[PDB]
Amino acid sequence: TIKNYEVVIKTLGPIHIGSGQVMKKQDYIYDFYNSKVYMINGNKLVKFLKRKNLLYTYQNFLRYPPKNPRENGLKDYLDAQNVKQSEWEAFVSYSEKVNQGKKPLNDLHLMVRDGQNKVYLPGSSIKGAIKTTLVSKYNNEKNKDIYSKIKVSDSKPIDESNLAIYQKIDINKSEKSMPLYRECIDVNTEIKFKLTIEDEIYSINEIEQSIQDFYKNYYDKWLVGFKETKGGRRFALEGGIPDVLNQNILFLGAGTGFVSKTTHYQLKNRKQAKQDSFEILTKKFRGTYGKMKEIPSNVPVALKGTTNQSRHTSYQQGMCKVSFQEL
Amino acid sequence: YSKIKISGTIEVVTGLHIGGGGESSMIGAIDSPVVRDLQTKLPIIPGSSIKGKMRNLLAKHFGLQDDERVLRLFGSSEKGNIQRARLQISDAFFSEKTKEHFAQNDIAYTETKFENTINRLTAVANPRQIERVTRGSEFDFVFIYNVDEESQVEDDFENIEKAIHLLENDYLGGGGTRGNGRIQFKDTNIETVVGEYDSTNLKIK
Amino acid sequence: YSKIKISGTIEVVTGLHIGGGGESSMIGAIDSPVVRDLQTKLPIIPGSSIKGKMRNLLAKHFGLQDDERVLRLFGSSEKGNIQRARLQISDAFFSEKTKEHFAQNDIAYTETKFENTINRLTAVANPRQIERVTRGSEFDFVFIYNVDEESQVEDDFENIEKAIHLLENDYLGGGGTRGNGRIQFKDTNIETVVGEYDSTNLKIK
Amino acid sequence: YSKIKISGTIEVVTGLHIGGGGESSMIGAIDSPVVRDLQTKLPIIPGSSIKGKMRNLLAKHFGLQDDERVLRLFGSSEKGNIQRARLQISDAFFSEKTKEHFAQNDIAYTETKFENTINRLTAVANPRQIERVTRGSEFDFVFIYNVDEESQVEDDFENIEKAIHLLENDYLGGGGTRGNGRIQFKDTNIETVVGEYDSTNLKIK
Amino acid sequence: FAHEVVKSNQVLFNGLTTSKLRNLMEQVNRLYTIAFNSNEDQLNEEFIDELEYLKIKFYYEAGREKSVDEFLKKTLMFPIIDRVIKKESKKFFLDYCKYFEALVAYAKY
Amino acid sequence: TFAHEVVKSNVKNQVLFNGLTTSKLRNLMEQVNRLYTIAFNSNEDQLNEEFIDELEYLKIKFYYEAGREKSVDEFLKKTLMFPIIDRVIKKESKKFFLDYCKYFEALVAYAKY
Amino acid sequence: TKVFKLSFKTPVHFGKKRLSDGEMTITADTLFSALFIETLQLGKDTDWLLNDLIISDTFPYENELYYLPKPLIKKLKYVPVHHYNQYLNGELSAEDATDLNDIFNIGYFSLQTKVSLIAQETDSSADSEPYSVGTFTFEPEAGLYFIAKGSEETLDHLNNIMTALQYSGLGGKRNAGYGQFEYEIINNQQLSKLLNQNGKHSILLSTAMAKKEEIESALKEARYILTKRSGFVQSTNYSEMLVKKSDFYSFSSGSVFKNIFNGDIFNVGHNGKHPVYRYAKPLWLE
RNA sequence: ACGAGAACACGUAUGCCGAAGUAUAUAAAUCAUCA
RNA sequence: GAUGAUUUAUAUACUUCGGCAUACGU
Repeated sequence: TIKNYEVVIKTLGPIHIGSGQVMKKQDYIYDFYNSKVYMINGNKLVKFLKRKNLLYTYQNFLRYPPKNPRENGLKDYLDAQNVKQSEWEAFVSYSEKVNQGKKPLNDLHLMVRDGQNKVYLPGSSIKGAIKTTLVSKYNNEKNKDIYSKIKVSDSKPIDESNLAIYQKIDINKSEKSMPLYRECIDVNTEIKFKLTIEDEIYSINEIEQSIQDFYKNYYDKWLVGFKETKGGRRFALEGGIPDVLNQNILFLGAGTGFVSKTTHYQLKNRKQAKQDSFEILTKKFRGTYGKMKEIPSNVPVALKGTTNQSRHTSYQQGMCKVSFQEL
Repeated sequence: YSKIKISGTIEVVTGLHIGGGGESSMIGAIDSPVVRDLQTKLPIIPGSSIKGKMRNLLAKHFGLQDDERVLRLFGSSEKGNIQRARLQISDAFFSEKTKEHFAQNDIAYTETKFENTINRLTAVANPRQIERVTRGSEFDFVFIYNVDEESQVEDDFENIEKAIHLLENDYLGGGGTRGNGRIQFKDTNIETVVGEYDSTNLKIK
Repeated sequence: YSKIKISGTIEVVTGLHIGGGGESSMIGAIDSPVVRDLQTKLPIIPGSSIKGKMRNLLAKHFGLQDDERVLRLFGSSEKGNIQRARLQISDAFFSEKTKEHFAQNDIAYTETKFENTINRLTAVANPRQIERVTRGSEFDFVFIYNVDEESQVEDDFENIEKAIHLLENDYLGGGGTRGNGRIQFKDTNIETVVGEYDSTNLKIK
Repeated sequence: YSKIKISGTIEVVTGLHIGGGGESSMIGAIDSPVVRDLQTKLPIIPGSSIKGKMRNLLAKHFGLQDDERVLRLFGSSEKGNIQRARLQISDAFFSEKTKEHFAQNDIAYTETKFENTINRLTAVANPRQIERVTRGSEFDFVFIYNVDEESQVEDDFENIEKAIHLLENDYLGGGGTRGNGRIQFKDTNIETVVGEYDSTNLKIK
Repeated sequence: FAHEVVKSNQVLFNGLTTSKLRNLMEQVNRLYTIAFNSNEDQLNEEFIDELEYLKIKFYYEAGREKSVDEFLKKTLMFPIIDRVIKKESKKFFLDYCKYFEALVAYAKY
Repeated sequence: TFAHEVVKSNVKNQVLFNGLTTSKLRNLMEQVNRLYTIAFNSNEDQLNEEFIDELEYLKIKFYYEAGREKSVDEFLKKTLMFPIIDRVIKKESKKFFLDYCKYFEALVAYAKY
Repeated sequence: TKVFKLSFKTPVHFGKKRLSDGEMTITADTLFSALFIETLQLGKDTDWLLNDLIISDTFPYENELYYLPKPLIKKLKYVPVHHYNQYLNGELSAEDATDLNDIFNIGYFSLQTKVSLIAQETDSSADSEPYSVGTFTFEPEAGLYFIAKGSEETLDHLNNIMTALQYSGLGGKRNAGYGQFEYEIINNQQLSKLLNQNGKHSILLSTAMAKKEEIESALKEARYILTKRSGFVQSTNYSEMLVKKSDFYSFSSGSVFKNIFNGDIFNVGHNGKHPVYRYAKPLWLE
């Protein structure tokens, strides 16, 4: 039984599917007066620095650090060489919008792009999220024959004007802004892909119910605990925590949360899942969880969101509305 | 006896990945490479994979042993029947048009999709570098069909139409359930190489 | 008594694979190797393979029992109806050009592309290794045709031309229906190595 | 009366198979072994094989019910002719250089070519094994020509080289039509070992 | 030569898997094929580089998890792969490949 | 073969190369991985000048991490990376670049072990 | 007195009764026929062959040591030179004979199977006719040798004839890759010593019979082996058609005679164009 | 005046048929460091 | 007020299978 579906994902919160290309401070120029970042191609930059023999001073600009060995961005060198901005188009690849939460940019994670340097939602990522919802509903990951039938296609290419950059914000006690800026698809964007189900093993109504129950447990067990932390109240009042219970909500991409990608807070009670996940994160991350003597009100401690200053609003990283239409 | 060519071009909609050979598994580099060629190291699509996918699709469309409708078109190696495979599906070669277009646009022939697998009990993930041929890549196939029986060809091609059409509504290569290998077939000219068969009325979509 | 020599090169489009013997008990390498020479340990294309393939395609082009033209070109063992094989096929070895062309830029002589056979009940995958010569390899074919009686030789060559076409439209070796063994003939010159037959007008392509 | 030793060497252009019959008859073993020494086991070409092939080629050249040249060179033991052959073809053996070269880089003296025969009624296929000598092997020919009449050598060798020429454009051994048994002549050194005949103005190749 | 070590260890090298052994075997299979491509006993400097890369991969796969580390330590894989270069003969390299293959086959049982 | 002794000579009870963590090493090596993929894409032994420019930009990455983190600095020093990069640019031969890539991955191979 | 040594570069077809069987030696009549035919090719004089030449059957040698036929005075066929000083007197153990039989192997008999395609030359639809040739392939440095007697000029004559002979060939199937050899002249002091012995008996070394007047007083006090010798006249001009030789019986090599006889060259041909000279001059090595 | 001479172990024959490098798999987790 | 820093780098499977294993002519 072959059935094809148009699935529309509406980004209620920014989503970033990374690639491991954590590009450092020396591969972009942030215009603090334009709220824009210019991303350059390394070949063009090095060819430029060789054309007028600026590579020689580049090498001793990098090593033998100019005062602070970590704040030495791309802007400091061009300031030293007095190279103006209006001539940067010969080596800049593309420019995008930046949304801080604090001032320069620390590091810019590059989201997934194909060979044509276009933006798409991976089929594997959203299929993994949908399967996370389904396994939350049933807890059957061993079954490898069920999901051989559910085919998810890669999304269509995304226009460059629809993509921005958001700073990682970790709401633990206040609206703390982390030194991680990730390239995210902007909010209020409809992205269409295909969700084919073979042999009718999973029906649309029951997968939608699985998604809704996943988010119901997600809200009731972990999220609500942030309405008492002062930073959580500030985040919710800014619009980062909408009352979207009993609704088709998925979490996609990086920085959405440990709970948003683990069925752990679904197959167990809130308290038991809390202690077990605290033990898990204590085992994994000794940097923070190893220094916590007592279990906090939440296991992932800080909720992962971001803010946009163009509207003075906040979102949380991960929310997307999923809608199905048979064809 | 006669024999005809179906000369078409498959454009990759979502990156297509077919596993390679012994390659050179570098520590931080690609783990499962695309098969590629060797005279020019360009990506290719083996005709064996195309034939396997087409035969499986046609069988599932008909059979739900062997299926005689599938046997007539993809060989029937068994004790008693033995009929030659009507379709000699060929390997799909990286077209020169895609080469020149990707060279004139600074677009890599193949992507590199850094995938993952969360294992959602500790969310530990697994880096798993993988690549696939870039979308818009064109591979030329020269499918060869054998006219064993004169008064069957149309019927065979009817199945071929489905075996082609439902293939365009289906993936190819590895990991196709996760948006890999979605392809479309274009410029699928049909011409006769051997014999004096009339293939003008034939059409593949 | 003349002896025409059809000398030329055959180029591989899709990796040609003519299987060998029992080799060894290898447990994950060379699951099915290609037939190779021994003096140079280079891939070889045995003339028996060409003769058998051309015999089959010519007899199924004429007959679709042993057809008269096919028998006269290839051989007609019979109780009392034997006529000699007027076309002694020959083995094919790497050309002088290709042997150094593939070495001056480090191009492999053979491929080892992987394969599957999965299943239709459990999908057990069950892989497979096939060794095929790299595409673009040129093999020297030095076919010899004995001029037994003069006044049909041209016609006989017409027949071989047709057979050549079928080789140019079909496969040579194992797995050729799954996109393998595709070749073309080129650089073909017709000359009488011994004898006085004027084979200048003879043309093969 | 004198004698003329036509020594020299013959190089195996492609695998040469001269059947012996009684060497192996097991299941899965070689179905057609070459003629070899019983204990030395080095493949050899019997002088009878070269003599018969040269006589057949010369008769084909001359006739196109006998021509006295061939019977004079090879013997005419008929009811009313009875002659002594002027030329004594000897058994060909591996040149020691070929032996040491093949032993150095571990090149086996013989190949074990595998074949099929299939069927036009069922296409069931059927294996076959044929033993051949390794390509590039080189043998010595010691053809002794006894000068019965003086004013014939300046003709006989012209025929002999013709029989050599036809032999270097034609197979020697079994199954030569399916490419096999192609040889070439080289290193010919015509000498006068007995008598005072001038052997410095004769050529054979 | 390889049966005793495989069958001496439910218990088989603690936690070894078929996939790990075949991942190891892929590189030596490629080296075996590329050696059969060559017609000379002496291995070229390029082949020496590929053997060094084989050692690099072998050490990495030993490092990243304990199962293959114990497997390699028990089977004297590193000394024999070093001896392959030290002796510098094609026949010894083929014997090493056959030893690795026998290890894998006995692991199948 | 140079990398084995240099890794074994600055590993003790732990600490690796005076603080070079695995994550930093793979951050350094991601550029080498992408250049390795490009080199395997190319069929010409001679390196295209664009690839030479990207190689000097890899050297610029190396200088940046050296000037930002000390441990990376002595990892690049004691392993003599920069002179080998210079030889790779000068030689203009793909096989030398592949040899350098194998040498570099040897570092992490022993670091894990 | 001289000894001729022969190394064969090809197998030989020394037959006895058919093309399917081949022996390891040719008796003195065959060797004499070869020498005669070669003298006829060279156009030399043949009187020394018919009146002054003594030759013996061909005997094997295993690369250093020579053999002679077993005197009839069990499983031995050729006794080495250094054992006649004890065997005739009767001091060779049966174990020694068994050991020699186990060790003595100058070559291997090969029944090579061939075909004739003459019928296919004209009747292209006919079939091949297969046959078998039983050849004897000699071990290397192993081969044949024989003892020849005569004057120095007769010996020089024979040396020239055999210089032609080594490229002429020996035995059957000479034109078909068999019988070609190369000879040398060397002296063994043992061969001379056995050739210079004396005794009441007389061991024979070449297939022989007496004249019609000497036959009676030759058989007294004798134990020997007598053989049928036949064949076909190998001659271009003897007759229009091939003619079988008139059957001739001869004392095989290794016989024992109380009183010696001179032997004869018997004309065993019919009223053909030329005679056929069956050699029966016995060489005694008692 | 050689149990010899004349005599191709030769002719026909595809290592070929069927089989997907495939199945499963979110580039993700952590939120802290320094003045 | 600045800054990112660690952890996994592919894992688990299948590793060829089924068929013909030479016939017919002297």
